[PDB]
Amino acid sequence: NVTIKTPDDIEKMRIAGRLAAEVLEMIGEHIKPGVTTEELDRICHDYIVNEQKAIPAPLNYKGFPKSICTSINHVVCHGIPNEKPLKEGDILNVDITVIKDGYHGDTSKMFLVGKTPEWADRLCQITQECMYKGISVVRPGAHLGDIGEIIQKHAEKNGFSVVREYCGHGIGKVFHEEPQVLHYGRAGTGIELKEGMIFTIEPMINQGRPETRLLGDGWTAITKDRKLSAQWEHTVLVTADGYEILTLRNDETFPRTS
Amino acid sequence: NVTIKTPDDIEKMRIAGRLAAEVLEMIGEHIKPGVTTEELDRICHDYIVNEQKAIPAPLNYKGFPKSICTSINHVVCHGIPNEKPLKEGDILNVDITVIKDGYHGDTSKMFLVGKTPEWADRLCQITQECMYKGISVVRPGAHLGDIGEIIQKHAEKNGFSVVREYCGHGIGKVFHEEPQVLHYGRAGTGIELKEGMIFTIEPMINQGRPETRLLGDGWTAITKDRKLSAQWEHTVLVTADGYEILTLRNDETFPRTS
Amino acid sequence: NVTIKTPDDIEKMRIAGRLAAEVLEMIGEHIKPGVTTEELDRICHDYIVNEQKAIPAPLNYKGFPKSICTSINHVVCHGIPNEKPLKEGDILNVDITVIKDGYHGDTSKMFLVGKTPEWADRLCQITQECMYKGISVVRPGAHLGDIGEIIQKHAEKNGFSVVREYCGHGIGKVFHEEPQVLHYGRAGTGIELKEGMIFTIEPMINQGRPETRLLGDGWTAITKDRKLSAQWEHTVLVTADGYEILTLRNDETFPRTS
Amino acid sequence: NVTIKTPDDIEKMRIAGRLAAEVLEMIGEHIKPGVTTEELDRICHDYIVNEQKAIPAPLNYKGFPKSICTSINHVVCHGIPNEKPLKEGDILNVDITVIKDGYHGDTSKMFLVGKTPEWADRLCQITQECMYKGISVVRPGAHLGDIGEIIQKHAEKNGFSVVREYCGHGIGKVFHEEPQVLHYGRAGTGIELKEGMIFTIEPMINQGRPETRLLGDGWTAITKDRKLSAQWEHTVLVTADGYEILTLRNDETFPRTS
Ligand SMILES: [Mn+2]
Ligand SMILES: [Mn+2]
Ligand SMILES: [Mn+2]
Ligand SMILES: [Mn+2]
Ligand SMILES: [Mn+2]
Ligand SMILES: [Mn+2]
Ligand SMILES: [Mn+2]
Ligand SMILES: [Mn+2]
Ligand SMILES: [Mn+2]
Ligand SMILES: [Mn+2]
Ligand SMILES: [Mn+2]
Ligand SMILES: [Mn+2]
Ligand SMILES: [Mn+2]
Ligand SMILES: [Mn+2]
Repeated sequence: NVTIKTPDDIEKMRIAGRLAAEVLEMIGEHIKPGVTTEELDRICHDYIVNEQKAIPAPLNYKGFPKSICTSINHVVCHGIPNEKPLKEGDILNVDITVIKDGYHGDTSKMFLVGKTPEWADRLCQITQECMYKGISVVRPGAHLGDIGEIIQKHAEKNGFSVVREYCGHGIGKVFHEEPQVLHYGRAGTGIELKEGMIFTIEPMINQGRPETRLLGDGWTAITKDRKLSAQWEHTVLVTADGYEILTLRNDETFPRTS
Repeated sequence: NVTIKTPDDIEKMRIAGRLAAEVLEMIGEHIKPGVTTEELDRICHDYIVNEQKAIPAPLNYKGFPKSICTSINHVVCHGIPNEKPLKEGDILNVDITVIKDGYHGDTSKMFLVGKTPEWADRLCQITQECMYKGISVVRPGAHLGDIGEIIQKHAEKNGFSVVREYCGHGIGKVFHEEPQVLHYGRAGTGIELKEGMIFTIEPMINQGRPETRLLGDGWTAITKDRKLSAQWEHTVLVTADGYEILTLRNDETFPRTS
Repeated sequence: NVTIKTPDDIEKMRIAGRLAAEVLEMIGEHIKPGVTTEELDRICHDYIVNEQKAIPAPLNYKGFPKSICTSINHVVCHGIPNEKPLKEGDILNVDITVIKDGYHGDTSKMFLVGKTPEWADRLCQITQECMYKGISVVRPGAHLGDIGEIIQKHAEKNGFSVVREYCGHGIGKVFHEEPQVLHYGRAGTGIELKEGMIFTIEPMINQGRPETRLLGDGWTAITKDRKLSAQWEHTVLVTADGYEILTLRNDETFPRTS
Repeated sequence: NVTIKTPDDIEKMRIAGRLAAEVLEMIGEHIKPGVTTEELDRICHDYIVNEQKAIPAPLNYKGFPKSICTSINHVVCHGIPNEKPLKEGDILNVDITVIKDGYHGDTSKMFLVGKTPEWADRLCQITQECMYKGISVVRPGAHLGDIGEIIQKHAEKNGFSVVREYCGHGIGKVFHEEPQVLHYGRAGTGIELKEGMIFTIEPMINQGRPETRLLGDGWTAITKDRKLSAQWEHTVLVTADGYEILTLRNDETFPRTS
């Protein structure tokens, strides 16, 4: 079973989505060479807890030890904030999930630290475009495989591959619910969407091969071939006749709704 | 098979669309109780031929006897201008198509004649929204049934029904061409939209039931239940990033392109 | 693969279906206690061949020796018209298929012969209802298992069983093509329905248990428990919108389309 | 406008009328269950051509492919003789027109094939009575309407209906001339009868509703409700005193003249 949110649920999911988005709008100005990922963690934690009157969902979730994930360069996802400083040339994913009165909002973005290689800007830009294209096919009657196909085409046309062993997910009063949202596949397949469903689209897109590999800490996934990997995430509501992005930021120019 | 207009074709279509739009903006000022529909036909005729240096496409088209269509209240489409005066409380569709140097521009709008009942107003408002929604899903890679579903869902959800046996149409150097644009249907179905296609979105939406009957004159369609019917129409080009409304008027707030 | 009928095909399937419906409307007036099924076969054959200028598809089809099927009481399907007279109390299915210019129309109905017992009437009523419900979910993007599921649940919730080893079928210029249309199963399974597909929905529903067995003659299927079995069949087109019952009789009050 | 026949025309119309009568007197012997309408056709053709030295007027007349019309049961008129055997219980109309030296005689009667139901014998009788009453109001100064009214009043008192789409006709050296003789209407309407006019009275009376439909062959008209229809016809001269029935048979008791 996949849950269908009620209009009061939906109203609380917007509040949580907007706060998650705000963490990312806030954090931007602290992102520069020499800031450590655990300093970023601490800043986002304090903001969420003290200013938004909310809770960071990753903290202690299945043992995860921090409030945010910070994934740099060849790391695909789930990087643990630590004492390493950011370096000129790094690309950085900051993945935020906020819980507000029980409702979750989940989003992430890429940051380019200083002078980055040019393959890297474009990897980040195309990955963001993939997410947006997945979002744009969302409507009642669409199938989950439409999201995957349109993401996969756009990645592969640009010489990149789609990560297969991590995916998006339903979200609500629970952080991870059904369905699993694959970022590759075949249009018209998988389950059919319905108004009131909420789920994330969070493609991870690699510069080389798609395979990944888990590090010692059991969290941090990296690209097997050690090339770069980028991710962007939004929380998406299926509306009556399209989509609403619950986690849209004010820097973004993509439409909040269809 | 569906033509693909060239850059020069498109510019000529842009000119024809603007001209068709200007007929509607011009005629608005002559619409009031007491004026006859044949008088409005005359005024549109002379504006088209003598001022625009264009041709009224409907005139003698498969025997049609006038230069415009004028549909009042329960008449669904293709009403024939005549000696009957417009009455306080009527709703009037004026449907225009202009040929300029061989290129067609097709558009219609509703006019409220003097003081109108609120159920009439609501009909005209929902039909316009249906049309705008239909236009908003237009981009390369959309399908035709996306237009049909969004229109039908919006109408039916608000208590109205969609006319089934009349539809929009490809348009260019010919008045009526492939494809048929159904105002009902299921998204993802039908042909796939490509840049440079041009067709009309022209939903006819009824107050009660969808059924129509053709009167003796072989032209004038009415609602079978004799309840009200409204229509709005625009000529639409698929662009690289979405849509351009070639028949947009000055009095509209809905945007020209994506 | 499943054939998609062109619009011309469809117009010809509409003709064939009206003709098949008309046989059923005609033959109703000859059904009463005392008349043999042979005589009804003869009357149906004559009407089809001499008045409709059409052909009865069952005649000689895989050896079948008559023009219509006549299935009485515990007979589930494919009964052979014979010299036995109908008796008061009987329920009778007449299953017609007409070929008009190569195109097929397939439909059946239950007749109550004279005074029938109440449980026989209830069986016939629930079978018709099941057929209508099966038809009601037909539209583009539906799945074949949706038809099955809704028939099965209505039958079973009302105390009856669904016959499993006979099913509906694609039909057009051939009598029996893909897909197989099972009258039991699960929503969302099976092939997706598309505009232009045509197939029968013809559930056989039993008073008691679902199992059948085939008599010596190679054709006549009966209930294993010798209780009553009913069937109703229509030919159904998938339209842009939903469904169109090509075999609708003017005695029916269920809507021709959705 | 209508022609007046000369005394000499008249004497040649008597000859043709008598010969048409004699075809009907001859053919009764051969009417029994199992004989085909085409054999009756063939027998009539040969008698007319070889024994009467005349011509069967229906042959190749506007494409009609036989020498006589044979209408059975729910066939209203213009049945084409074919391979189908007459069946006991059938009512048959045999309609004859003989051309003798350029002059036409046109008449038909009902036959009962073997044992026949009571309702049917009665339709045939009442229809005969309607014709005779129709004949009985014929004199100079009578109006055509008189003929229609009195046939219609008798039909309707008996629960039967008059066919409106076919009618009697002037007849002479041409098969069909002015006027149209309607078998329904209001007394004192229509043109005024004058001595020397010759026309047919040929009422088709249906057991149920009046409406007809045409079978695919473009000739064979049946009752739309499929109920019985009967017809009888004579060719009638207007005289000094009243009427003369040119096609009276020797088995008939009604007076030849007024
Ligand atoms: Mn996340
Ligand atoms: Mn997530
Ligand atoms: Mn990375
Ligand atoms: Mn109207
Ligand atoms: Mn128009
Ligand atoms: Mn496509
Ligand atoms: Mn148009
Ligand atoms: Mn069948
Ligand atoms: Mn599906
Ligand atoms: Mn069948
Ligand atoms: Mn049975
Ligand atoms: Mn008859
Ligand atoms: Mn005749
Ligand atoms: Mn005649």
